[PDB]
Amino acid sequence: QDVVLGLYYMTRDCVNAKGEGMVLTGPKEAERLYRSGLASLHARVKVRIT
Amino acid sequence: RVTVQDAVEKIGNRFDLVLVAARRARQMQVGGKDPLVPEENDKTTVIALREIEEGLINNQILDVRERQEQQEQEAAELQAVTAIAEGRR
Amino acid sequence: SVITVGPYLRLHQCGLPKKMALELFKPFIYGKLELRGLATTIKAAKKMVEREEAVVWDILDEVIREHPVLLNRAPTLHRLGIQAFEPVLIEGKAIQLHPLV
Amino acid sequence: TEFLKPRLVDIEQVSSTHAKVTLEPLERGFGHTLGNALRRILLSSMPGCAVTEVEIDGVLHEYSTKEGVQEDILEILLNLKGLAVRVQGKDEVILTLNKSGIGPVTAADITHDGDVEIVKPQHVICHLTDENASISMRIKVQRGRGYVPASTRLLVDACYSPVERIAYNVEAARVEQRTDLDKLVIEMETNGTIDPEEAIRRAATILAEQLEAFVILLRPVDDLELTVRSANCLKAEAIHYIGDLVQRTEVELLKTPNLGKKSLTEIKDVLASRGLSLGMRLENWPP
Amino acid sequence: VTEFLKPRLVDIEQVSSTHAKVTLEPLERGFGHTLGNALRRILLSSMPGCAVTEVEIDGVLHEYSTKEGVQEDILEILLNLKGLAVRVQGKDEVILTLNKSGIGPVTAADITHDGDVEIVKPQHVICHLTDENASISMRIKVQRGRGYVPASTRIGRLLVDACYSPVERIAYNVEAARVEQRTDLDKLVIEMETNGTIDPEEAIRRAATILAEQLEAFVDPEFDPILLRPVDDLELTVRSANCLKAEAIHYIGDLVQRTEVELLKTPNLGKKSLTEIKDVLASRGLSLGMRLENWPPA
Amino acid sequence: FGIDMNTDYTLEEVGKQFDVTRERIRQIEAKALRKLRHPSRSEVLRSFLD
Amino acid sequence: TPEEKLLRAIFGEKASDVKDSSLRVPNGVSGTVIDVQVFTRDGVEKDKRALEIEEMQLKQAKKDLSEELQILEAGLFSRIRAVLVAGGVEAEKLDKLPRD
Amino acid sequence: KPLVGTGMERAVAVDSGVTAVAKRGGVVQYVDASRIVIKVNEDEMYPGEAGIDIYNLTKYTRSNQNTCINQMPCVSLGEPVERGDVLADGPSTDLGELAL
Repeated sequence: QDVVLGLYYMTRDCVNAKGEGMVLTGPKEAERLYRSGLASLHARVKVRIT
Repeated sequence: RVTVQDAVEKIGNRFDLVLVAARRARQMQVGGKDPLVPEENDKTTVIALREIEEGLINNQILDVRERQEQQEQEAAELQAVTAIAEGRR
Repeated sequence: SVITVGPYLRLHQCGLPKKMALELFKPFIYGKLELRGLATTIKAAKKMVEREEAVVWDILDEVIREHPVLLNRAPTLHRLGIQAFEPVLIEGKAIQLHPLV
Repeated sequence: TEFLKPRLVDIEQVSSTHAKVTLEPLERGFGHTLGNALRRILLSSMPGCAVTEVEIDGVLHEYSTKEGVQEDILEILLNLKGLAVRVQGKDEVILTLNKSGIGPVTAADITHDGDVEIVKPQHVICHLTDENASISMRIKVQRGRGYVPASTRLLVDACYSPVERIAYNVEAARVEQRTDLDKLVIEMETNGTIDPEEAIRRAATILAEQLEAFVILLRPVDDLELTVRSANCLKAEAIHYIGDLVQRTEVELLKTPNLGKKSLTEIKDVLASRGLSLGMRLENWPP
Repeated sequence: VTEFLKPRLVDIEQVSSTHAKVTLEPLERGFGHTLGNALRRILLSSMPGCAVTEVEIDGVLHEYSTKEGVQEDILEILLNLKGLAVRVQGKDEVILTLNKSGIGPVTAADITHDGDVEIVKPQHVICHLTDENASISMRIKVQRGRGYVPASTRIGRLLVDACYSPVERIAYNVEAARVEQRTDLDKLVIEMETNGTIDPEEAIRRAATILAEQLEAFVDPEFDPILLRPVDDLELTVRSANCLKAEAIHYIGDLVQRTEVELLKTPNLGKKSLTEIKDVLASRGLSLGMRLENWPPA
Repeated sequence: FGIDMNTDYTLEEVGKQFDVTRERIRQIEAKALRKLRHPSRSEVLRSFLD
Repeated sequence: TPEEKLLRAIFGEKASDVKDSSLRVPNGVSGTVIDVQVFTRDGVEKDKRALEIEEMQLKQAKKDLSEELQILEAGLFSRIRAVLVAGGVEAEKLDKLPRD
Repeated sequence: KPLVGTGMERAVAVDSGVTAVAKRGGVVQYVDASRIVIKVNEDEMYPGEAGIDIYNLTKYTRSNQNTCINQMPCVSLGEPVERGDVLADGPSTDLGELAL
């Protein structure tokens, strides 16, 4: 149920017109930027995660 | 949940582990806290299980400690018990 | 009792109402109150606990520490119809169940 | 009116630069309140030094790649973001990095500046492959607040805040009678430039300093539901209210013309049923 | 090293007696929602206010009763009393008297005018007396407190669910503030809808005060128990109890220390009373002149 | 009280058993009961009534 | 039992002939007592129990008669008045003499 | 009353005798928690040979499932009511509409 609805929502493909071309600096900074601003319904961003 | 797979890994067939841990816990409540590896938390059952996880207890070793305990009961009295036996002929 | 969702619970946990726990673990609680100096005798412990006298609760927390309860729902079609959980004391009359189970 | 204020503390050091401090007692609704307030301050209003620009010799565009260097310029900037620097008293400092040889080019190879303190000297910035390769760059470090990407207006995404991640949990707290209490569990992930605790006290300091400029005796006997006889007798004895009755004693009432022992017993029962009695002194009848 | 701009109350737009708009003039961007949520959270639950907690209506014993001459039953009356908006000067408990005879609505305006007590909505209906021989006389107890404390959170006296919080609704807007200086400044506009018991400004300063006080930094069996029971547990006669209390004997431990000689020397204790006391004490394995040596521990 | 021999021996019987008069046995019975009832050590035995 | 004998003797409660069988409020329940009803065998030693309630029911019943006769009186006389006025008009005269 | 009804909620509360209705056209003489007195013949003078009607209301009665059945007066003194008009609402009913 909900859990799925959650995960599917956080990992859905998007046009990413807003959150485009983002260097993550790692999963942590990526999360910081995600919580902050300019990231909504996921984004087309490269992740530095080891 | 605490490292249960490792605990079972230390003693095959799961069930047998349950019986053993039970016996050890009965040891904890029967005589003294004693034992080893020593976190002192979460009661007798989990103290026994954590003990088994670190292979501190073990079935054979427990059986060995029991035989040594039988030797300890032999210790003391002994000559007095045999005195109680010799008086009765 | 009636069951309600318990999102904050760990998989090995369950929500157990305070009153229910108090009733279920009664002899254990008397025993513990006799071992520690909280009551002179089993009868005294009962008389005290019935009143719901304070510190009986904390004692109950000491009683269910590391202890497990079995939860069961009819119909029991497979062996997972009964499972063991570590009980967490909760306000309210409802049993709180983990969503994964 | 007083509220429950914090008591008993705990600190779970997950690592040298990652800790979990928790406040045991709080009132309901304060978990999310302080949690979100603090998360909003920490994720954007913390003061810290961060790399904002870099000038590498020979390099023009971030798409270029350098001869003798394993990683491309993008990865190098990506490493430069993680440069932890503590500067004495300045809002901008230039670091020079000259390095020739084979092997990793770490932050320890950066020219030792008197003011500038490098937290992690073993932090890898580059990797020189051949022994004829060399790098010479000028790293600009500025002081600011929050996460300010390079896309603001070479340039590097600026992470001024010393903290990488913030999390909180509300969890119902124990303690005495109240039952509906919460306890705020703050998960903090900083870079080690500044201590977690002092970072918390600093966020609290910023927040507080922002809030600086905003800181039965008169009831009739009929309510007792006595027998008609008893009520009428009491009224006949000038006893019209409970206050009148509670002043009389058993003796005096028995001295009245119409109230017997059955009735008196009844009066004692009904009065006892409401936490009242005969011979009660209220001294000052009436105001 | 850019010093921060600190918020200050700058405007109050009283849309009505119980609806206001308080705005803070200086704020940095992203601070609007923080204070907005903090303040809304404090205001909606942590505000202190007066509320009716007990009611004593004449002729009525239990709240399920209905009164001769009153349209609505007592439950509806108490339910009406929950909505009694009262502003008290400087007290944590006040008794209001309500005497009313006649035909028509019995409103809060008919409550006896007390100097301290201020009635926000005098036209607030408490009752409806139908016939002209009907009359009500009640004592409304008003107390100061916090949050929602139901009557179930424990005499012929009724209890009423307490709704202490003075604030019904809170809203906030972040809205970009003007001013040429800095340009990136906001202004927090809090739209408040309270019951009129408390003024907007002091509510804001109280929410902020509570918030600041929460942020207060980050740092780091022998003897018989029956001896400490009150004398009332002995269940003596009123006379004996009052006499003993008058002689500074408030507990059983105090009584068991006294001797017959000493007790007979008191101004109010005769042989009958002493007989009673010795009887009730002997009935529980106690007596007079009992030595417990160590009165008291702590 | 019959804790011994399962019979409630009379005061004269106990007195005869200890070679003392019935008044003496009633006296030591009374001081024993007195000791027991006293506030010290009364705990435990007490409250066991209801 | 001898232990209980000793206990009672120490505390002097004396063994009661009767045993407690009272009706108590069940667990998990509570509230306000709104009514009691008592029924006793005919010719039983009726006490204050069956007397107070009885007298109360008598008063309630009597008031139930007084109110119905009040409505009946103010219900029929207010109808015979409009009949009496028609023909033999007595405005200021009829509101003087007793209703009977 | 439900903000979204189907229009049958009046007829249900009507046909179940929980709600008290007026037999004939009239005017309300008295209103109480305990009783409602209505003086007939206001509309179409239907009542004859003694006019008025008294409706006693059920108050704090106990149902089979232990729910409390009590009626509350829905009218006011001097209000004009016609035949079949709602006088007192029963349990779980609002102004003659069904409230579950």
